[PDB]
This record gives sequence, structure tokens and C-alpha cells, in this order.
Amino acid sequence: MEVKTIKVFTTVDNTNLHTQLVDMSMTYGQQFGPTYLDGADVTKIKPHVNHEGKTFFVLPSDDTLRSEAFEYYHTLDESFLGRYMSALNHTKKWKFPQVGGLTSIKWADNNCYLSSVLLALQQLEVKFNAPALQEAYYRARAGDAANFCALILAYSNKTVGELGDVRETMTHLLQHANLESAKRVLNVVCKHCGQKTTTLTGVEAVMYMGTLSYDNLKTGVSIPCVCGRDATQYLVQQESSFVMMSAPPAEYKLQQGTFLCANEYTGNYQCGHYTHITAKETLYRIDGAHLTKMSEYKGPVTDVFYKETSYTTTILE
Ligand code: NA
Ligand code: NA
Ligand code: NA
Ligand code: NA
Ligand code: NA
Ligand SMILES: [Zn+2]
Repeated sequence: MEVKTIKVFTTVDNTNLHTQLVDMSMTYGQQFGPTYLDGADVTKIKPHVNHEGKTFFVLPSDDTLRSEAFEYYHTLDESFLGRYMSALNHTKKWKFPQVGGLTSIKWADNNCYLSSVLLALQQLEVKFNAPALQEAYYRARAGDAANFCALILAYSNKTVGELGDVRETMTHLLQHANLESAKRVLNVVCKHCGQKTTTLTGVEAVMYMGTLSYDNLKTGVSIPCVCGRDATQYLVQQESSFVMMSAPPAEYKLQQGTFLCANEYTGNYQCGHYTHITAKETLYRIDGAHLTKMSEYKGPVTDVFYKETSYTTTILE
């Protein structure tokens, strides 16, 4: 007798494993719909005896599987799992060296922006609500980052090789972060329209666009008003474990002891390359696999991260 059937497990979350008896005369596709083995699309291939006992990813095709997928990924986007697997097939071949004491990514497939995201996240006090991200994030910190990168890509709506942006990616990822108690209060004054207090929560409490300087947000920054004037605003209260300050790329000085980490962007509107700046015993520039230690830094910066716990202004009235 030749082997005619094998047992395998199917899954949408790599936790709940569903036993299947596979007919070796049919493709995986004919039995399960689109099917993946460690990210590889095996929809069109027939089973091999060596597949016995292995785990295959499938698409959520009934209410139980849809619920498992929602519970794990925190999205109802039906294209998600397929995009995640498509990315994973490539990211499993990336290398994740330890550079400046952090897990970095050796350059491949225009992944510099992802390396900068990964490096930043390891330095923030952040956790993810979606179990897929939290579990992958833990593994990534130790150097097993292929799954985390594939997830970031899928959550971002980016494919492997696509040119990306750190701030855009962070906006997508932080939607799944533990920011429900993050709070920001801003005092806003327009000479025409008057005063108001703006309260922001979640992602909007930790991300700012317009200046790289947390000090400047504290002391006063210009912001457009609906009337056409420039109003001024300053930070009254902040409750979060970090803040991310972003601005269109420009030359900026970074001084050890005054920030957590940052993204350098060399380039312009068309094209650019993202590197990571951090500090340990001195300033570090981490460009994928490559470290440069620095005694000063003045260069093109787009995002600066700062530690926070709780801040309250001393500006009166
Ligand atoms: Na960074
Ligand atoms: Na995961
Ligand atoms: Na901010
Ligand atoms: Na302030
Ligand atoms: Na990097
Ligand atoms: Zn106004």
C-alpha cells in the first residue's frame, strides 16, 4: 500500500490547531482553499508524506475561524492573512543582527524603514493589544523578528520591496498598541478666535507632526487656525510612556541625554533612506547591519522619540 492520506493541522492563529485528514490525490487548495506552509503558498501543490503532522495556515472560512482570526489579529480585513503570509515568505530569509545592543535588520527589499521601526519599538515602553503583534514583538526583541516584520507589513498595507515611511508605519501599528490611557492636553490661543483646551487620547496623544522638539511643544508652537491665522499651542498635560515628535526632514542636532531615539532620513520627497539614531554610552547610528558611534550629531531628522511618564506644565493662567 502507498500512503493515501496524512494528518496535518490547519490554523489561522498558530495557537488553535485544527486536525485535518488530507487526501494526497488533491491539492491543498481543493481541500482548504488558499493554504500556506511557513508563508509559502501551497494552494496549487499536492501533499507530500513529509508534510504529516505539520501546521498549515488557511483563510478564515467559517464563523469559528473568523473569530479566531479576529481574536488574534484584531482586524476583520479578509485580505489580511494572505498579505501576512505573502510577506512572511520573504521576511523569513532576512537577517536580524544584534547592532548597538538591539535587534536590527540587514538591508533587503527596501526594508530600512522597517529596521528603524523595529529598533525604535525595542526602546519604548509599549505593548500591543493584538496577540499576533504582542507575541511576535517578544520574539523579535530576541532576534527572531521575521514574523513581526511580516505583520508590520500586513498591518501597514505594504508589500515586501515597497518603499515605506516610518511615521506612516507607526500610525498603523500604534492603532494596535496599548494607548487607551494615553492623554494629551493642549492650550490653544488664536488672536482672533480665542482660547480653547484640546484633549487627545490614544495614538493622537503620542504622535505630533510639526516639530521634532518636545521642549518646543511644551513652550509653544505655531499651528494653523481654521480662520487662516497662525495660532499658538503648548502642552498642558501629558500621560504616556513615550512621545513621538515628527517634522518634514531638516537638519537637526541630537544631544545624548535629551532624547530616547530618532529616525534620520537622507533624501527628499522622491527618495530616501531611513537610519536609526539612539544613545547608549555615546550616540549610535544604526543603519541596518552597520553601526557608527558618534560624539555629536547634526543631520537630517524626521522623527524623535522621548521617554515620558506624566508631565504637567508650569506655565501659569
Ligand atoms: Na527610529
Ligand atoms: Na505572532
Ligand atoms: Na508627540
Ligand atoms: Na508646557
Ligand atoms: Na536601521
Ligand atoms: Zn482663528
